[PDB]
This record gives sequence, structure tokens and C-alpha cells, in this order.
Amino acid sequence: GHMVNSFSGYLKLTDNVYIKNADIVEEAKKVKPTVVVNAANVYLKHGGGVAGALNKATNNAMQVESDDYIATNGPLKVGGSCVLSGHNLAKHCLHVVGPNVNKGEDIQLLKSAYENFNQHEVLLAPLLSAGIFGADPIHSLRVCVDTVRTNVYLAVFDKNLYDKLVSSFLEM
Ligand SMILES: Nc1ncnc2c1ncn2[C@@H]1O[C@H](CO)[C@@H](O)[C@H]1O
Repeated sequence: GHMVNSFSGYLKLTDNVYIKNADIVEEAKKVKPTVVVNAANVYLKHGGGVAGALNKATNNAMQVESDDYIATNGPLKVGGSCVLSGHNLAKHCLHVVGPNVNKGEDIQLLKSAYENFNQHEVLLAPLLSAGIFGADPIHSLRVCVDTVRTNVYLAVFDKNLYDKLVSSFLEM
């Protein structure tokens, strides 16, 4: 009934990593997690992917807040994060920058990116550096599982990708 961080329909991969075929925006709206993770760039310019979807669900409040934050502080580091408002989706949004391997950024920074998750007991998150950032999503899930020690609920939008991640994980 009425709780916050109530996750449902996740496959338990390990003691602390869960995965679901779901839209992270729809999950955030239902669950109202303490922390939702944004797949951000260093400029917190929420064009496309997860960032575009989260911002649109806040009616652009996330972009307004992000514009103010970056004008004040300057860009993040690749592999870095910042905690900003979760607006109407969550208590907080953890903006995490994975490497963009399509722009020749170092894949090693994906581990740094996931390390940010360890400062929060429970997160709703997407797979970092997958899609337009061009990392292999199987590799991103492996780095997540090997790096994150806190409770992470992964939302994978694409049915085929979800099925491929689960089959490859539970047969290794
Ligand atoms: N709304 C969404 N919810 C969850 N994952 C998403 C969403 N939109 C894109 N993705 C996936 O997130 C990854 C990049 O952040 C890619 O695998 C991409 O398919």
C-alpha cells in the first residue's frame, strides 16, 4: 500500500543487485525512491535517453535546477556525481556521469561512476554508459555487480536487452 522505496517485480541477481524490464520514469513514479540515478553528462544537459525522460517527467524542473547548479559550480568530472532534488519522482536525484566511449572517454571511469552508488543505501538506477554512451551493457552490468555494495534496483527499458542481460548473467 503506501510505503516509499517499495520495489516490486525485480529479479534478484546477487545479494544487493536487482533488475527489471521497466521504464525508470514509471518505476520512480510508482516507488518514490529515496534516490533515483540519472545517466547524466558532465554538463547535466538532459537531452535524450534516461536524462531526457526524467527531466520531461519533472516538467523541466530538473533542467532548470541543473542549469543553475552547473552555472554556479562548473561541469562535473567524468566518473563523478552530484545529489540534486528528485522533484516529483524521488527524494533525491543522484546525477552520475559514466564515460562516453563513443567520444573516446576511458572505460575505466565506469567503475568510478558506479562507486558513487556506494554512498546511498538504496537506489533506483539505469545501467551506466549503455545506449548512446556506447559501452557494452553486459560489461556495464558486470561492473555494477562487482563495484556496488549497496542495494541497487536496475530498470532496463528494452525487453530484448533485459532478456540478454538475465540469460548471460544467470549462465555465468
Ligand atoms: N526510460 C528508460 N528507463 C530505463 N532505461 C532506459 C530508458 N531509456 C533508455 N534506457 C536505457 O538506458 C541505457 C542508457 O542510460 C540504455 O541501455 C538505454 O536503452
